[PDB]
Amino acid sequence: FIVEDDESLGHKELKVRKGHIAKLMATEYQDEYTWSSLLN
Amino acid sequence: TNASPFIKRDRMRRNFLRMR
Repeated sequence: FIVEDDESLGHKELKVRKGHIAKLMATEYQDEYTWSSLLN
Repeated sequence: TNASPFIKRDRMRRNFLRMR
């Protein structure tokens, strides 16, 4: 998991957020993200 | 505390169905 040191919200944070993993959940229960489509 | 001994998934799916 990548991390940017700087942050407008402050201290330090990993870049990925709740919305991305929500989209992953949606694509899994679709039954258009992939692992590669998160990599790009 | 709740301490999370067990978890749920499709309920949170439906929560995001209402969130989106």
